[PDB]
Amino acid sequence: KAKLRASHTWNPIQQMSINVDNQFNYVPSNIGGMKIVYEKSQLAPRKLY
Amino acid sequence: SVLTQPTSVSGSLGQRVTISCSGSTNNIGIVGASWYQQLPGKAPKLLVYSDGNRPSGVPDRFSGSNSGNSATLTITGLQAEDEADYYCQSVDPTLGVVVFGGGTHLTVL
Amino acid sequence: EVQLVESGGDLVKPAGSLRLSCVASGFTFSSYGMNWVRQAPGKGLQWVAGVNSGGFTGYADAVKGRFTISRDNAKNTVYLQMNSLTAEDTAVYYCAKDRYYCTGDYCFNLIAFGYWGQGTLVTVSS
Amino acid sequence: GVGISTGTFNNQTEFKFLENGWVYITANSSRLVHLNMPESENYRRVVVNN
Amino acid sequence: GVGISTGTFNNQTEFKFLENGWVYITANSSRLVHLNMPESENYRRVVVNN
Repeated sequence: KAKLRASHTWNPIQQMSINVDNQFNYVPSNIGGMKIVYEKSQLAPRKLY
Repeated sequence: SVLTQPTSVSGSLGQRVTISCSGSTNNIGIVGASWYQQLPGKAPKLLVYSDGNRPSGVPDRFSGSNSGNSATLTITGLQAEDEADYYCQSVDPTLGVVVFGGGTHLTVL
Repeated sequence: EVQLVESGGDLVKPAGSLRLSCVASGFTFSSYGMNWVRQAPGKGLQWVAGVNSGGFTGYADAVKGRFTISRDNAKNTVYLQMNSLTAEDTAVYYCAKDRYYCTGDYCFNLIAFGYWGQGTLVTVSS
Repeated sequence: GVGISTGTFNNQTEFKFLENGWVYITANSSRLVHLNMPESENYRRVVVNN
Repeated sequence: GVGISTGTFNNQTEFKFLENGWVYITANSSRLVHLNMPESENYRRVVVNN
């Protein structure tokens, strides 16, 4: 069970995205090669105090 | 794979100059040559693309063509600005190796 | 306008190693490949290596087993790592940009350098 | 029986949305598992000392 | 009245989630608007020719 986040600030926050650098970490190779790369989890900030 | 160029070529002011680069079906027969200009001790400058186009600001004096395994660079209305060294560049698609020519020195009379 | 600046030249022993760096600006760095082309003193231009957007590299047969090239698109920088140098490697190395937009594994089928840097000198001697 | 399948392969992920901004994430995973018979049928007490 | 305010300033965006993965987005916007009196009370018919 997960809770959908809410925007609390004017600025946008960090998000995980596919870019030209990491494009081919998420698709197979010509001979079927596959990999799964590590992804971060706590991208958005929250105020401690 | 290596490209072949004549060591030097000579022309007189106002005449037409031709520089020839020879390759193979593997390099120039698929991707035509691209021509570069190098003043003594300076970084090279691109003159004519593989398709005959020129970078912005290059005079129409410079032109190129491709026939079979050989390419040529034609300089028309030779001026004093053209005394330099010229190179032909092509890429081998079979091997994935970029190939330059040996270079040719241009003498203006 | 596109501008490139190199660095890293030095004198090393006939069996040492060295690393060079270029900094670029003025264009979509991730869209175009960057290449290392060298010129021995008094000789013609020679290609060394090239790297594309996703980290894919190509090396000439003269350096394929020794050298390594890398990028950092977040810093618009390209590096070349040379190992087991020999005297013949002595040359001024030029950093250049491709005219054509290629990103992934299937580059090196059409290359044409359209902008150039200033060059850095590599000397291999005792 | 011998020729009747006893289950279905499912490796989907479902995001069922609920009230008040809660999502019921149901992750299904299905694998084919290859098992060999053990080197021995007996339990062993093994000491490692490098 | 002269000294009674007639409204409240609100500039919040509320994401209210509904059944079946739908979100009710309510954008609230509040501004202070400065209005000068017009140059002339009259309607003008003006032609531009550059």
